[PDB]
Amino acid sequence: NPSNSNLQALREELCTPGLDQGHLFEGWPETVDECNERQIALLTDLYMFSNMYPGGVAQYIRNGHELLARESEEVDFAALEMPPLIFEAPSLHRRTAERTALENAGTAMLCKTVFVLVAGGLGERLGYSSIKVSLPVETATNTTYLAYYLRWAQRVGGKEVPFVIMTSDDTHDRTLQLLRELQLEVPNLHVLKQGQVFCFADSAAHLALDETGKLLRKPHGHGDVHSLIYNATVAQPLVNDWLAAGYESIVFIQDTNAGATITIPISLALSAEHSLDMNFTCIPRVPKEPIGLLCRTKKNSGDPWLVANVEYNVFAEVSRALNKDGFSPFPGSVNTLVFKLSSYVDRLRESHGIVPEFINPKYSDETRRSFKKPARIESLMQDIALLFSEDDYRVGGTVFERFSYQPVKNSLEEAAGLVAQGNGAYCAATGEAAFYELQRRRLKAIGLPLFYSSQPEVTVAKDAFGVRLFPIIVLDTVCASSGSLDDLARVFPTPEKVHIDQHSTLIVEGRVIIESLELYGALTIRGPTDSMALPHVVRNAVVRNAGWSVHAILSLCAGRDSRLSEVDRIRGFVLKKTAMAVMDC
Ligand SMILES: O=c1ccn([C@@H]2O[C@H](COP(=O)(O)OP(=O)(O)OP(=O)(O)O)[C@@H](O)[C@H]2O)c(=O)[nH]1
Repeated sequence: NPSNSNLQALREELCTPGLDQGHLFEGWPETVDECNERQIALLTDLYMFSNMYPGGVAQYIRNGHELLARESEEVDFAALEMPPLIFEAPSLHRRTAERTALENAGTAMLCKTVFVLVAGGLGERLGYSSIKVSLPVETATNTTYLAYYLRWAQRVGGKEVPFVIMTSDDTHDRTLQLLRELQLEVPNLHVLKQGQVFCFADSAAHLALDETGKLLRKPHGHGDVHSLIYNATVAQPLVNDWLAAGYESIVFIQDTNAGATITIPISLALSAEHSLDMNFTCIPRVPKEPIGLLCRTKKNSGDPWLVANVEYNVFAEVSRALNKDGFSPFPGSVNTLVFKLSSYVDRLRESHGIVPEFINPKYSDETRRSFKKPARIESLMQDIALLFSEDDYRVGGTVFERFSYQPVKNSLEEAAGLVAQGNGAYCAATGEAAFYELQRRRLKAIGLPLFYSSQPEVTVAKDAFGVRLFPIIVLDTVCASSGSLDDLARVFPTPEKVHIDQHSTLIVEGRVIIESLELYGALTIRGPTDSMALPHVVRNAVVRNAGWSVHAILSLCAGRDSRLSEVDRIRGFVLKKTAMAVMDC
């Protein structure tokens, strides 16, 4: 593509004061012609960066200088306080008139919602070699996070629901593989792959090389999602297609928080009720939490207030210097972002989806100033809130119960350490446990008589903590529709005649109505896969069998003829699916 002369001009340019990338061409011949294919390739790699980053590599270096100087300084705001527009959501396990109104209002709005899934990470930090959306939400059905989100979206928004997945070099191919393998048919899905950015070996922003001598690359952060969307087409801009088709909201979700399918309808309803352009999904936060705080900020004493997320580390540092006259006052943002689409698009078009950047290098020492590993510039998807002036827009937050926040983000060992400090585990074990409990709390809210012990049923991480799983009740999207309390009530029309023992397992797939049941064991009930077909009705059912059990993965663990996978090891237990009754037709 690019010319021999253009590559020469760029090389020369990069060697000028303020750029100083001479180290990249150490011992090269005078002109491009004389350069070998390998050298020609590196210059090409530098050159093509322009169609990936605003201003290309030259501006990247300049930005690096600015940010590196900036981050060497002390972060501080001239003003910081509670956001004006904070709204408390009613409990998810109480079927009050208010909860009902918000759920049904939000559910209608789901019909005009665009969904965006941010999925550019592996679960390595968890102990998981594959993509995080391939993690199961729970091992009873093994439904992946990916299918979980996609089927819900297609349920509430129909088959042609507009859906974006942002991937990366790490997750992209595998994401496409998973889509194919699960036979997911999503006509209006757009998979947008973020590009990695160059790295700085040092504080002078000298570009880093890898082991082969090629330019080193690292992720630019989830902030890329806005740029990717701004540049996506269907020759018509993606966002224009959405707008013209009548879509009115857009929501952004993380890769392993199943709670989003519960919070979203509520947030949508509240966004409409309080005319919110941007609505941060929040929870009350404990000061000892790697979660950001939603704050009304003012960077300089002359600026306007901005409503935006303030990262935990920053808020810590910020506080000690400028104190001016059991959770944090400010809400904790879980990064489920809800927008009025028209407002989002306006800001998008104005900024080209570019959001403020930062750099956060890891040093070898406090004093030696040397990097431990090459740094790169990053961006956060939530920082788009900075483009929404308080004069033109209403940016606020909705506060939910902490229980509705169920990320799978820590390894078993990390969770052990965390639990000891009295903090949340947020590992695969507690994620799975929380999902089962969530179903139970929702079901009880409509009158299902679920009596079960709160005692843990298995201990993980060398006996560090326990979780319980049973009773296990999982209804698919054809059965439970949107998951609203009203939708659940359709499955259980006369709840008081349904008696699910605390040790039982109930799996429901398809169009099923359960009127009366006594279950002591494991049961799967299957109905029509078509949401519009006549339902399989269960009445006067009695099922007794050995059902399922759970036990910890033993420390002894090693050995051939083994069936333990990473999925098992990252949660520290295994379901034994001993027996299972099936009711079809
Ligand atoms: O460059 C990135 C970084 C993060 N993310 C998205 O970050 C959410 C939170 O990302 P975090 O930054 O909070 O965690 P992480 O990336 O270290 O690990 P993952 O979450 O990727 O597993 C997930 O949606 C993650 O895929 C991206 O999509 N791209």
